[PDB]
Order: sequence, then C-alpha cells, then structure tokens
Amino acid sequence: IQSDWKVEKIEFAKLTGERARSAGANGRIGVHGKSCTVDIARITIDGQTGYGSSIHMTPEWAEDVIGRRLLDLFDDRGRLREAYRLQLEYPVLDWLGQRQGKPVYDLVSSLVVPCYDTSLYFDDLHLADERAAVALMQEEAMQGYAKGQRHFKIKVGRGGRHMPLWEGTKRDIAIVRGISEVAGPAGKIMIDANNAYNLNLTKEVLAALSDVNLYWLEEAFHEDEALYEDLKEWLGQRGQNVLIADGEGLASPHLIEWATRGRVDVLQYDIIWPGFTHWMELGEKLDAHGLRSAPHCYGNAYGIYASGHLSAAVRNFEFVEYDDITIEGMDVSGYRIENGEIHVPATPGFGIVFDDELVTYLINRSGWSEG
Amino acid sequence: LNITGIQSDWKVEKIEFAKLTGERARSAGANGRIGVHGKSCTVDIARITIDGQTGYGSSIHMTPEWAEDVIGRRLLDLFDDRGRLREAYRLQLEYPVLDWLGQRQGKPVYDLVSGAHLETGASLVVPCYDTSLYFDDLHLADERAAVALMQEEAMQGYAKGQRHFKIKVGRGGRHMPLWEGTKRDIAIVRGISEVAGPAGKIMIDANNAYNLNLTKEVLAALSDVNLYWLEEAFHEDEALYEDLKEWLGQRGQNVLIADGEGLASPHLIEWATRGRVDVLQYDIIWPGFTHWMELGEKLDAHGLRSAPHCYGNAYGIYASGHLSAAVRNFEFVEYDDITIEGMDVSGYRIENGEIHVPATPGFGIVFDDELVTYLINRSGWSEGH
Ligand SMILES: O=C[C@H](O)[C@@H](O)[C@@H](O)[C@H](O)C(=O)O
Ligand SMILES: O=C[C@H](O)[C@@H](O)CC(=O)C(=O)O
Ligand SMILES: [Mg+2]
Ligand SMILES: [Mg+2]
Ligand SMILES: [Mg+2]
Ligand SMILES: [Mg+2]
Repeated sequence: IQSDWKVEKIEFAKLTGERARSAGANGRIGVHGKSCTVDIARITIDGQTGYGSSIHMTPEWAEDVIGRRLLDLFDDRGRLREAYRLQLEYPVLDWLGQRQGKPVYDLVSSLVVPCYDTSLYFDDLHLADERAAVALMQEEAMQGYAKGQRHFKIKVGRGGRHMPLWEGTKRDIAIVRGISEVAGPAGKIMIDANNAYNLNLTKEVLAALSDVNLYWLEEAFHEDEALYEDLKEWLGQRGQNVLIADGEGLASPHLIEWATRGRVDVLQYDIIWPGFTHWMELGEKLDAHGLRSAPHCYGNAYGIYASGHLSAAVRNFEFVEYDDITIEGMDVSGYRIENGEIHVPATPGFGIVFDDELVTYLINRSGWSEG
Repeated sequence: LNITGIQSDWKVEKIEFAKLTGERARSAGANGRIGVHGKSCTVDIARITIDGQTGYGSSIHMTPEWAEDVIGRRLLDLFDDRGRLREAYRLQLEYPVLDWLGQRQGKPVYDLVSGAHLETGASLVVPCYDTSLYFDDLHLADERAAVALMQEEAMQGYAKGQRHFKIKVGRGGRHMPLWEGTKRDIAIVRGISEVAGPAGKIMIDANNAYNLNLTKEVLAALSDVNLYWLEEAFHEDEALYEDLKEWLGQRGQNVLIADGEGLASPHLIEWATRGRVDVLQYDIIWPGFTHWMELGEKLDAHGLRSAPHCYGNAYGIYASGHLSAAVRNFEFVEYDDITIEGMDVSGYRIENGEIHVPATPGFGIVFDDELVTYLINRSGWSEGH
C-alpha cells in the first residue's frame, strides 16, 4: 500500500431482496418476514473500487474521510482502526483483495466451511395440532436439506411469550425431535430460545431431549455466570454433551471472562457489529483459551459470506450461520452449499460480484455520494 | 451544591481507608438466581482530612497509590465549574467529601444538595421499605409452613416500624421445581399481603428468574394484592416490557415496572422514556451519589421514578435518605437492618414506613474515631498527614 493511495470517493446504497421462505416469530418477538436489505458502501481508492457492508456511516462522516491515505486507516500493528471498522472495513478489505488478486481469506489467514440452516422459526403458531406442527417444521428443514443443508438451528421458547408456557414448551420439544429425525444421526441440531427460558425450564427441555443429538444451546436465558455454572455442572453429571452458546445483542460486558472460566463454550458476537476486524482479534483470544467462535448473522445477507472468509483466521471456528437470501445486484453464485458446508470461492476480495450499474442507480436514487 | 464558601486554602491533607464489619438482624437466604446471602456485612470506609477537620463515608475503587496523587490538592480542584464533584473522584471520595462539607458548614447533606431556595429547618422523612424477605422458606416442604414463616419475618419488620415490603420471588427458576416454586411464590406474596394490611405497599423482585408468561401468570394470581412494583421479572428487554405494559393496561392492573441494578442494558433509560420501564434502580454506591443527583434530574424531567438499589452495603441506606432531597420522584429508601461496628446510625429512626433522617451535619452518622484508627492501622491504609 503506497502513501500515494487515498480515499477518493465513498458512495452508499441500500440493496433489497427476499429470503427464500418467510420467517415467523421467535422466542421474544414477532414475525421476521421475507423482505431483506443490505446497506453497502462502494469506496474508491487509486481509481479502483471495493464493495462491502457499511453501517453507522453518514454523508457528513464520509465527508471528513475523503482525502485521507489508506495507510492512515491502519494500525502501527496492521489493524484497521476502531474508528473506521463498522463504516468501511468491508469495502476496504474487498478493495485490498481486488487490487492484490487475493480472496480476503488469504489476506488474513480451497476454503470449505461448515454451515447450518438457521431459518427454522416459529412457523407453526397458526396450528393447534402438535402433529401438523411437526410436519410443517419437518418440511421446512427438508427444503433446507434439499439445498444442501445438513445442520439445523431450531427456534424454541414458544411458551415464553407467544404460546401458553407449558403447552409452548411441549411444542418446542416436539418440534426439535421431529426435526432431529429429518436431519439424521449425522446432522447437528442447535436450539435457540432467544432468552425465553429460565434455568429450570431449560433443564426440563434438555432432559426431554436426551435422545436427540443436541449440538448447542443458544441463549436459554440472558447470560448469567451463576446460572450457566449450575447448568454446565448439571449437564456433566448427566453425561449430556451440549455446548453453551451466547453473545449476540446487548451481551453482558463480562461474557468472555465467564467463558474463560468454563461457563460458556461458544461466543456469538455479530459479524457486522462488532464485525470482521474485531472478530479476527477476538478469534485469536478465544483460540488461545480453547473457546469456540460462531459469529451471529441474521438480517444481513452480506454477513454470511464475511463469516466464511473469517473462518480461515480462526482455528476454533464453528459454523457459518446461513439464511437463503437473494439480494438484487449482489451476485453470490461463486458460493455453493454442499453437504452441510459452504464453499468459499477463491476469487479477489469477498468473491461477490456487484452490479456496478444498478448500484450507481440506487446510490443516486436512494443513497448518497461523497468525494 | 454551593461551593462559593469553599476557601482556596482548603486542601486534602490526609486520606485513610478501613473496612468495617457487622451483621444484619436476620440471616438472608437465597434469591431467584443465587444461594444464601448470609448474615455477615461489611462497609469499606474512607476518612478524609481537609483543613484539619475530618469527613467519613463509603469509598470504593480507591488504592493507596490513587490517594497519594490526591494529597495536597485543593478541595476546589475536586469540583467542576458547576459545583459538581468531578467524575474521577466520585466513587473514591464523594461520600467522605460530602460528609466533610456538611461537618464544616454545620448542615446535613440533604440541605447542601437540595438546591432548595426556601428556608430550611423542617425534618426530612423519607418512605422506606423492608427488603429482607428472601427465600427463607426453602427448608420447608409444606406451603403453609413456608407462608407462615415468611409472614413471621414480615411481622418482625412491621414490629420495627416497616409498613412496605419487597418480596423475593422466582423460587421455580433455580432452587425449586418450576411449577411448585411459582405456586410457592404466589402463596408467599398473598400471605405477606394479608399480614401487611391494605396500607402496605408490596413489591416483588424476581432477580430475572421469570420469563414473560410466568410473569403474567404470577401477576394475574396477585390481582387483589397491593402490588406497587414488579422488579427484574426477567433481564430488561424493550419488546417484552412493551408487551407487559400493554397487558397490564388492558387489565387495569397498575403495577410499576422497576429495573436497573447490576449490569444494566445501556439503553434502559431510553426504554423508560418510551414508557416501558417506570422505576430506575441504579445502585447508591456504584454509580453513586453525585451521579444520582444528575440522573435524578434527568428522570424527573421525563416523569420517571428513582429508587436507588441498596443491598450489601449498609452505608447506602443513609446516603439514599439524603439523596431524596435532590430528586423529585424519589420512591423509597431500600432498608436492611444492619449493625456495623463503629458506625453509629442511631440518629436515624424507622417509623410507620418511613426513615427519619437526622438534621445533624454531613450524613449524620457518627463513626468511632478510635476504632476506625485502630482498623486503619491494622488492616487498612493511610496517605498524607
Ligand atoms: O447483591 C444483591 C442481591 O443478590 C440481590 O438479592 C439484591 O440486590 C436485590 O436484587 C435488591 O433489589 O436489593
Ligand atoms: O435479529 C435477530 C433475530 O430477532 C434473531 O432471531 C437472531 C438470532 O437470535 C440468531 O440468528 O441466532
Ligand atoms: Mg441467536
Ligand atoms: Mg445473550
Ligand atoms: Mg432487585
Ligand atoms: Mg435488570
């Protein structure tokens, strides 16, 4: 990177699409829907462009950044400075890989990465018949299986808000078993309560699912060291191997410490916020402790492909959280799902080919430009 | 705070630190999330000497090396342009310093911080509540035996002049089977309600042991009880509290939502301004007294209520009483009956559900100079002279 290279232009557009199947409610909130959008920035440095997720960026913010040198955005250690990450880390890393003919997984390290189908929401809430609910949710897993998914995360916590407490929990249990039989003994099964349980409700559910191949338990309740210590001990005594997964949203400031003390196994900070640069630094610390990395990704299709590249820099990388989404102007065909794995194309940047012309249109129409 | 009377000649001459020890009147059992709390109590205390006079108060996050840098500074230096003790000194020295100012000016802290313009004199009497009703019944298999004991514990408080009670619930979250535990919660609350009478304000505190539907089940079951607030039903979540507030509205059930202790969501206050949470409960020591005077002005401006959390630190109780003079929507002093050695709080009294704050200078707590000196030398530290 020459001191000659500088931020010449920054453009912003919101891209829109849909996920393949509408997502229902989860433990804590209502229907998530089918409509999807991705905020993107196009950065121009040395007459060449880079593309990527961009959040927390205003026209007035990019205004102040035009003219600065690329080198000045990096550490005296080689890390994009906290001040630029959420706004530009993806457009910048994509630029570097284009200019260098390298995929980003190279710059940071064929790439094949485990992935799970995260789309199994409360899609059964209109059905009173527990059997029909199971058949509905099984058929949803199937759709995912047919597209090459082998591992599934199932939303649970129906009884927390959206259904009567005990009836909902019975329904949870029935849905998980019923999906376990679609996945087969080799399919990994995760469950996510979105905090809708408490410790004893959790224990009851876990005990009812002794048969099932439960890979991890995600957000049973808001992270609490005392509660997770108890839960880990209870699982061990029963010889029940289920990983404890947490970390998305407004996480406890002490979550990682708790994990270093064996209370949490899987950390799940979001792939966009705190993001890619953060995750590389984090993945190193967690690797050192033998802890596992599984970045949260939902509501942002771009994060899916970011996660994939990320894995090359993280030894203990668990899964790419997958949602099947088509974003107009964002060609992700370089990627393919096969037997529970996503194959990351070995092309420059993040291997996504944006429709330059459509993007220019959306910038003009509903976005903005500085430079 | 009026700081025009502070002479530039006044400097911090000495900072001394000790840990005082004591006991609460009745051992506190488990709560929704953790085990028995016990009977043993301590309070970390600092004694500051300025212009050859002393002040005493809570002090946390202070090391000898931190204090060393403060020795020699003018007291004026510790306050911002607006007569606000500066952030960097609050946790370590706010209480000792406020006590000092009161001792020197011969006024109680509530008079120093009220911002009152009218003539002073009238006594300060502040609502309080009994916070000591833990899961003291877990050894009891029979609900009746459990209800009976918890009623006895409430009446011990009533005998000492408490009228309002906060009851730990969430038994089924961890310590008891979920269904039985929740039935037990409900029976306990009704039981104490019966004993408290209809003038008695009843608060319940789940320590995050519920979920949304467990919460509604419990609240429905307690419709006839004088439920004043629901505290930490589950970890704060705007969408869940929105749902809960609407449900309570449709039912015409007027229970306030209280939250904010410990590691709070950074957006809790915002959620409260949007009407999802009514009572804010940041601790009286951390973030502390000065912080609370600013916060309380903010909450008052939104018609929100202040109920500083105080448990695990006896000193916090008395500080909370003085803080009430500076906040319009001050709710209650959270009260635990503790005796700390060397810390004479007899100027305060509990009468008919209120703590009476003495008009004596500073925080009106008379520390045992000799004992504290003894404890400073033996196990504490000193900087300055
Ligand atoms: O350390 C604190 C205790 O565990 C807890 O039971 C109390 O702080 C309680 O939540 C309260 O409102 O006073
Ligand atoms: O935006 C976040 C949604 O409400 C959650 O369902 C996401 C989540 O828990 C996950 O993907 O693991
Ligand atoms: Mg999740
Ligand atoms: Mg969490
Ligand atoms: Mg509480
Ligand atoms: Mg809380």
